[PDB]
Amino acid sequence: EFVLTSVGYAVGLGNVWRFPYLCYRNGGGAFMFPYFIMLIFCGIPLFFMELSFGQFASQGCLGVWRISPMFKGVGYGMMVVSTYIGIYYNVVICIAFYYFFSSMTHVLPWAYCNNPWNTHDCAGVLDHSLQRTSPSEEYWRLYVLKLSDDIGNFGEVRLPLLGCLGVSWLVVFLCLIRGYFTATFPYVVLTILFVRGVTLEGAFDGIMYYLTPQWDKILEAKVWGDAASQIFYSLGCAWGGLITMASYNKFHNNCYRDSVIISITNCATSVYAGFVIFSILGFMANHLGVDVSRVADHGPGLAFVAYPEALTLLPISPLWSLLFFFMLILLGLGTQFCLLETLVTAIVDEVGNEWILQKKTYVTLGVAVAGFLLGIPLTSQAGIYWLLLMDNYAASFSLVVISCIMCVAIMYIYGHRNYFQDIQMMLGFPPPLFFQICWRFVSPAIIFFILVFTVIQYQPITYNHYQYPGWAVAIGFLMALSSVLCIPLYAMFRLCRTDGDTLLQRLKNATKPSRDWGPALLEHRTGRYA
Ligand SMILES: C[C@@H](Oc1ccc(S(C)(=O)=O)cc1C(=O)N1C[C@@H]2C[C@]2(c2cc(C(F)(F)F)on2)C1)C(F)(F)F
Ligand SMILES: CC(C)CCC[C@@H](C)[C@H]1CC[C@H]2[C@@H]3CC=C4C[C@@H](O)CC[C@]4(C)[C@H]3CC[C@]12C
Ligand SMILES: CC(C)CCC[C@@H](C)[C@H]1CC[C@H]2[C@@H]3CC=C4C[C@@H](O)CC[C@]4(C)[C@H]3CC[C@]12C
Ligand SMILES: CC(C)CCC[C@@H](C)[C@H]1CC[C@H]2[C@@H]3CC=C4C[C@@H](O)CC[C@]4(C)[C@H]3CC[C@]12C
Ligand SMILES: [Cl-]
Ligand code: NA
Ligand code: NA
Repeated sequence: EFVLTSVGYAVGLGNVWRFPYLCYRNGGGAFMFPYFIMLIFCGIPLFFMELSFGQFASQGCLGVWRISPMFKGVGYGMMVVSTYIGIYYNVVICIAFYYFFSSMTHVLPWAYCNNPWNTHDCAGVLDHSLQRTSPSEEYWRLYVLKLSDDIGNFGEVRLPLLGCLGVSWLVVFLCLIRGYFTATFPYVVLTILFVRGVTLEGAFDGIMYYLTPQWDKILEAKVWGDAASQIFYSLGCAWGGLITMASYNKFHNNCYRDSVIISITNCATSVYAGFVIFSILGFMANHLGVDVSRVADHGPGLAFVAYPEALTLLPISPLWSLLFFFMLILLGLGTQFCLLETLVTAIVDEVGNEWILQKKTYVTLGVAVAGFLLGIPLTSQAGIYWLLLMDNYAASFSLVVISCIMCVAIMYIYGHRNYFQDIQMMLGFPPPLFFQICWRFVSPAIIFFILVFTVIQYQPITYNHYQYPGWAVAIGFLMALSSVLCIPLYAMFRLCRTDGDTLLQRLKNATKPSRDWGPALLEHRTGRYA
């Protein structure tokens, strides 16, 4: 609450790197209305539910499911999703390392078109064919990446990217064993890049495209599904680490205010970063003689094309570039540290024995080595196709499905009356009537309708937006299904060893709360728990 809401909880790579390119891909102004609609009704209530559920019983992601032991497969589905994110999230950081190390010059290498790697259609604003190209993304596409023409063309492994990835993983690991620039500063740099960028010629045309709604695309379930993914990704829902660090709070803590403040601050930061990004696109379209809708590419590297071009127009550009990329590195490292600490704690707690928890260093070393080896294919000539595949399939809508299943399990299996009496124990008042309504009828129905209309409107041979081959779509579907299949598969395991009779009483004996469910203190087990 105005202390940690700005040093973190709102600022990260999910606000300055993912939201701009998702918004640009999905239309720009046609993405804003579903974004706000699904923020108000479909993820402010769920953030509060997750925080209260974590804080009530002081348990992590696994072990909080004593409310209904049969549904423990929801906890394992968040570790599978977090494992996918933890692999490719540290490849975005190693790209920031590459730009940070390449800014230690007297002229920025992406400022002119006289470099040996530039084509004949380069066009800059400092110092023929069709569709003239800015110098900023030729550096990203022909020098940094050396992109190939297909996902099946592996090519050669890029040595500088591999070195930066190794450095990033070593830095992350060295802090797990032993252990300004947060709040204010991430906003000062953004304000500097925003004041310089609304004065340019053509910036207004990129702002109107960013805000003007398009009413012909509100009947598509794809846009609504993509808007739901970003809300849950940035807020941290269904990651698993939100419950773990909510369990350290005091019993009589006001998590309602914290949830509201954090949600609003995160939304404001995302929108402000979008304002910063979309002003540059208008200027690029103006001086390149193209339209704003087609000036750039709908890939995950929009932030590495627009941001370095803005820094080139500022006085003493290298000094600003160094600070910007150092800030990006720190922002990524904080989230990576949080995620890996949560994952290691969850792993050690489940396996816990006498040998384990005394060798926690070796588990941390094994996790870091395993995660470094899986990122090697993402540093080759076809590494951006794999990064886009794991960002659109592995963790896009599985988070929404898992959160919806958790909400349905808490309200309709445990009971809404019991949970409403539980919240009143922590706070002094019952939950607001708006939150009670947007917990039993609104959010589940909205998510259900989006999911149902996604598969009915499917099979157009068009929702495959990047023209991936046949096997890539199958691999993506396997990645997306490996996290939501942990929910029915664990239930089958639990139901095959629960003492009982034919499957009418075994269902009832497995969904009952455990004997040790409730507040985790003797002085707070008052009422229905004494
Ligand atoms: C829950 C995940 O956290 C984040 C998820 C996304 C972003 S993003 C897309 O905006 O870059 C930032 C954080 C993040 O770093 N957070 C730090 C701290 C866990 C988080 C948090 C903790 C709480 C609290 F209020 F419960 F304390 O509120 N937010 C969010 C995880 F912990 F697993 F990493
Ligand atoms: C041990 C876990 C935690 C992380 C692993 C860190 C190791 C594997 C890292 C640390 C620094 C890294 C090296 C740093 C620099 C280079 C130079 C580059 O031209 C080839 C890759 C290479 C040689 C990296 C390969 C892997 C490396 C040795
Ligand atoms: C088994 C029950 C409990 C859950 C339902 C699983 C199915 C129906 C859901 C869960 C996650 C969903 C997928 C998540 C992400 C994407 C990426 C998008 O580009 C195409 C649709 C696709 C592939 C979704 C289609 C349907 C999906 C596979
Ligand atoms: C596959 C993913 C999306 C999970 C699907 C579960 C959700 C979306 C479904 C399955 C069971 C359904 C609920 C079953 C019972 C009720 C009670 C009724 O008074 C209001 C509707 C409501 C609340 C339904 C709404 C949608 C629902 C919650
Ligand atoms: Cl966001
Ligand atoms: Na957050
Ligand atoms: Na952060």
